[PDB]
Amino acid sequence: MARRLPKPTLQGRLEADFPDSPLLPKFQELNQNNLPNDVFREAQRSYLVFLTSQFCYEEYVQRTFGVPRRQRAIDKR
Amino acid sequence: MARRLPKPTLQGRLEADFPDSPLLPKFQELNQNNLPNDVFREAQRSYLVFLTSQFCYEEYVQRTFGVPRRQRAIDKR
Amino acid sequence: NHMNVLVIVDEFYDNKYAAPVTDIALKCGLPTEDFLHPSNYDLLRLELH
Amino acid sequence: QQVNDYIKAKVGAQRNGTLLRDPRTYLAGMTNVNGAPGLCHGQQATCEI
Repeated sequence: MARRLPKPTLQGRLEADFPDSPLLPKFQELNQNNLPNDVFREAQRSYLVFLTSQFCYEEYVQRTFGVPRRQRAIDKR
Repeated sequence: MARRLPKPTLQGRLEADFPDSPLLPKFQELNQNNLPNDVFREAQRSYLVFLTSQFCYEEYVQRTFGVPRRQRAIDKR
Repeated sequence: NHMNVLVIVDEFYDNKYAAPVTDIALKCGLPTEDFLHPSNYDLLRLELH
Repeated sequence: QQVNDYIKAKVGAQRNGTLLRDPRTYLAGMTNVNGAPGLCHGQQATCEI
């Protein structure tokens, strides 16, 4: 009994509206075989969502530990 | 059996970071020879704290007296 | 025998199951009208002076 | 039984005295009075609630 909420208003074909991003290699692994176009577009939207969030958290991890305390004493004279 | 508190988070092996610091000539005098290595690093961290504290107290004592008569009498003349 | 308070506090609060209460801590719990009622005689037996 | 004993102790101190019946060694034998060493007012009136 899903009967979910209607989806939020969003722009179609974001993947092509921007030329390139390193998420796209992993992103192209998805392919549409059985399902119709629209359902596949929805699932692909969600997967691009997942990839963006992946990169966001991977970036936050770098930012938490990205202070080469050693480059401060070395690089300063 | 006296059980001490945990040691605080500290960046290990600071001696490798800062060379030619004027305390290092004296610091080199300490000898690990007998002890295991983590006990050596712990005790040498303590000894480095001690040496820096001695230097800071001597520098403050040099900083204590102020407004010297002879220096001002020569500089403004 | 030892000086350090670390092990004293630790070994006291390490595994404390039962927590008993002193009596003068109990007396200050009750108000006067409840204190004098003869359902609290265990304290009255020890307020002689 | 623990909470029952605690209640019976606190409520008017039914145990060890100040009670109307005498639960001790009745063995379904008889019913007796308890307490009242000396009364200086009169026949105690039963107040019900």
